[PDB]
Amino acid sequence: VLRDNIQGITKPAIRRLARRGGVKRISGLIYEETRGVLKVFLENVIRDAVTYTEHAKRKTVTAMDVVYALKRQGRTLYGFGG
Amino acid sequence: KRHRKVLRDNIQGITKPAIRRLARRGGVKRISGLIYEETRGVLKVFLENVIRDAVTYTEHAKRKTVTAMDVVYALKRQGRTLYGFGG
Amino acid sequence: KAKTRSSRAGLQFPVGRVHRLLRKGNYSERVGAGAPVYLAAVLEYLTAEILELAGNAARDNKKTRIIPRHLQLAIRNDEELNKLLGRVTIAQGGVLPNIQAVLLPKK
Amino acid sequence: KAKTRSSRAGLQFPVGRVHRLLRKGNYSERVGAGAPVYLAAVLEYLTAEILELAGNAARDNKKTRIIPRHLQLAIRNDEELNKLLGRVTIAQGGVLPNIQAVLLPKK
Amino acid sequence: GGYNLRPRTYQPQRYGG
Amino acid sequence: PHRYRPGTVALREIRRYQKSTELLIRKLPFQRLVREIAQDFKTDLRFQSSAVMALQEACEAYLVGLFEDTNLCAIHAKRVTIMPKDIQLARRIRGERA
Amino acid sequence: PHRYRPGTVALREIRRYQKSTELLIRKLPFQRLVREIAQDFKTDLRFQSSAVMALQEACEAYLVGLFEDTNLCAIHAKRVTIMPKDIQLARRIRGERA
Amino acid sequence: RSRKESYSVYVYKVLKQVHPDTGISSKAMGIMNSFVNDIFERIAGEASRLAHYNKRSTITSREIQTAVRLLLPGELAKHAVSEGTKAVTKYTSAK
Amino acid sequence: RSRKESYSVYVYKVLKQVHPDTGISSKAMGIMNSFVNDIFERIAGEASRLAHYNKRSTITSREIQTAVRLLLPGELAKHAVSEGTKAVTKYTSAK
DNA sequence: ATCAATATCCACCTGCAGATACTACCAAAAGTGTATTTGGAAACTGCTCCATCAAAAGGCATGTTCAGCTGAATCAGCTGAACATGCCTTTTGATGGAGCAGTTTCCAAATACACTTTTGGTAGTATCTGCAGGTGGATATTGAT
DNA sequence: ATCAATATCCACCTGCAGATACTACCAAAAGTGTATTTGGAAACTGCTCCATCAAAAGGCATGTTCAGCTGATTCAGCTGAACATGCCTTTTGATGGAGCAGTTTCCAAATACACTTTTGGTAGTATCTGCAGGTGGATATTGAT
Ligand SMILES: [Mg+2]
Repeated sequence: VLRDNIQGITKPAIRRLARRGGVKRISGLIYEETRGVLKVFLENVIRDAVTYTEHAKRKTVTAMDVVYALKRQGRTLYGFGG
Repeated sequence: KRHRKVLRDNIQGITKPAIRRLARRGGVKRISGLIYEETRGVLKVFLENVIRDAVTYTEHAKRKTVTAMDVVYALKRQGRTLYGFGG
Repeated sequence: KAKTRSSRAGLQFPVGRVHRLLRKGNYSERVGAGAPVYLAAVLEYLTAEILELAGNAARDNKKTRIIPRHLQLAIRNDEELNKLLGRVTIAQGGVLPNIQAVLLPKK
Repeated sequence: KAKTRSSRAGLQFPVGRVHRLLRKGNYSERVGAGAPVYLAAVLEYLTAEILELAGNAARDNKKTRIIPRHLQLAIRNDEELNKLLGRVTIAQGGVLPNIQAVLLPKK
Repeated sequence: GGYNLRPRTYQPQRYGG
Repeated sequence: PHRYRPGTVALREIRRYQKSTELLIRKLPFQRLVREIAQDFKTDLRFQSSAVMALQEACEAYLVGLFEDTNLCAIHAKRVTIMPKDIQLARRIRGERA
Repeated sequence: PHRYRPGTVALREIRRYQKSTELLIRKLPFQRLVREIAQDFKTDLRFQSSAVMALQEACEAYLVGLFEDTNLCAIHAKRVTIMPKDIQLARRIRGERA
Repeated sequence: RSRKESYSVYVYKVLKQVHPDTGISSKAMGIMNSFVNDIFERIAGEASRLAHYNKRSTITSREIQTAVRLLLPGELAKHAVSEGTKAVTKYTSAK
Repeated sequence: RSRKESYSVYVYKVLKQVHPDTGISSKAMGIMNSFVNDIFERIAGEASRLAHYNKRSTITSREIQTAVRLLLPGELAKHAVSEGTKAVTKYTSAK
């Protein structure tokens, strides 16, 4: 019973994120739209992270690769170093 | 000496028609009568923020003249980077 | 015979370390004597301000240990901290309770 | 037999200048011989991409001299230049002609 | 403690409360 | 036989999930989705455990904020239901595209 | 006497101003405004003429940008008239305000 | 087995002066580390830019001050500047 | 009359390579100057940091290159990286 | 689908503003080509901590029943667009006055630097305890009637 | 209203995960003593920014008028919220080795210096020219009818 890794980000999970955002009612088209936005987020960040990895001649993405990436994408994260 | 004429209410010199033209460039077709006051507030806040930082750079230089470079550094800090005045 | 530039300046924060981090950072060729004292003060101050209000928020949850969630409640409840940290995510900080009025049930 | 590094490298863009600006801008302790050459090339590649597209706006608007408006039409009409410069204001550039559909008349 | 903390702290005015 | 009315459980979840801080996506689905997306940039890649979590923390924060701005765009059009067009408008004004 | 219907000159003006690049605020009022605000921060201040023009260029580019975002907000609400709630929703989603 | 510096020791000392019967989780202490490093980078960065604009070789107390003025909002800036002149007062008055 | 230096002379050379019969207003040259200085800082900055992030003290053509991959989008990165690899390789093999 | 008011288009036709292009020219900068320094890639290796893989556990896919939300149609009130009319204030382009940026030269503080002496902060470790579950029972909230 | 189903709330309990505390070892901060670098203080420019004023287009203010937009009202149909189950996916906890990072070693590369040479800036001068701003006249657009 195989499926896409993105669909792994389930309707109920996406509903919970919305609720933390204070959303009362959600159109059924939201779940595909959200998956689209998430994929782009992760694409943009992981790409920068990996670029840091390659730079440091490593084969393992570190927490700092991600924190440095988040910084330059304007999503500065606190509590994983830096 | 002469001392400067008192500067008051100069915001009101951003006339209804100067704001209509800005909206027009913005692609706006119809404009509520409340928009002009709202726009003057938004512009005063914007100028204050930029001039505060430009003047900070002037004071820290120990000058009495606000340079185009002071404004350009103020706009860079503010994430409103401007091309065509140096730097 | 030795006395830490911090203990001199009246600070729990390491004037020494700050001075070295300013050198090994390529901010400038040279570094004035006071700059690390100043800079260290400012970081201490701002730490106190957050740890103060985080303290206060931990106290309201009947809690003695400050957690991420306490730092988040202190920062987003303060107009100036919340602006300074406008583009900062506190991991494990969650959000401020906020339900738009029109989403409330009628009776 | 004085050769510029520019000339050694096959560049209009001044490799000396770029070497110096990396020196005086306290980006690092030391600067590799490659760095200024690679930077001067990139800078030159990008200024060429803009001037090509602005040159074409210039000719399209029946003109011979590139003015800021021509730089704006070039940058805003190229998806990639527009992203590189999405938080940049071009003095005397104006905006792209663009009216939202619903604002146009009739049925 | 022995820090010159801010006397009053105001909340930010959120759009939509 | 007793049944809660449309949007009463919704408010509850809202109050519940605005009180908590737990990540709200299941770890493994997400770990898989990271390695996938990452495979496309460099193969044979390993991920510190803290790397993956740093990403999930950031990603979930992002989406929750987007839902807040999305919700305000829904409420602005005199609705209470978020729709693509709300997500789309929030991203447009934020400068994430168009 | 022959009237254009409401909207026809508005669209004429959108086409005209979107075609040009001249500043739309009168030079002198704007210069006074700059002087007042700066004075209120620091007395005895003077300005290179280029500093004032750099501010004017920055202010008009900002206000034009905000009107694009504002108009998207009116249209999202199925209106074609921008109101203050539109400017405020735009500045909230730009993260220029809480 | 090499030394991994942080600010934790100094965060904890300020915690105690300010809330002597209050603790602080690993995960919260992480966040205060991030915080200090971030404002360190912002203030040091603007100070660097200031020195560069005025063609100066040196970041002094003055650059830090001006940076703090540009970077901290309203009250935070005023209090940060007082705490900051104070510590530089105390340190110039130490034999 | 203290020599204030720019990138004009070079911007013009390149103008003349791509559009041999085209001029550039001094404002439009003003803008191209701002543009070069801007992308210069962004790349040097990302490079500075990248070096720091790796306890290195040298900015090499290897740091510039990653800076370019981070800062420029897809195709401008691709081409930018070519022209720079070419220019370097050449400069090295022209000694 | 005709017509007329009035806006727009485009091709001519100027006079500079601003561009281009000489100088000659020099001053600062870039380059040259040894003298000295050292940072980083190289190779080795140990020991985390990362990937995998097999029992333990609740979260999610599912399809049904309908509450109430969205958006369509309609309409009336009144807000905002157009425009005509009257004229204030901005634009423009001079002149004179001086305030103040911007330079360039002595240095006495101020900070870097090289070397030594000291200890504060880190990493194991070794204890201590805040509080996240869990239970029990009272009360509030919500929705049926 | 009443009546019950379910959610929510507070008090107490208690095992251990996750704190606080403790120790010896050493990297890195401080101390001393020369070794350089700088950033005002004084003292002058010329540059340019303030000021003030005269004349005239040019845009601004204000009042009238009504087209059509906003937003209140009503209503039907569809679209998401809710909810009851078990199975499938995740979560949990227990081993092999990739590869991070620790570290020393020596050379290719980068710095430091002080020469020599050339570039790129500017001031000055002229020298040219693209285009802004104007003016008809032919052509397009809009709104009445
Ligand atoms: Mg005033």
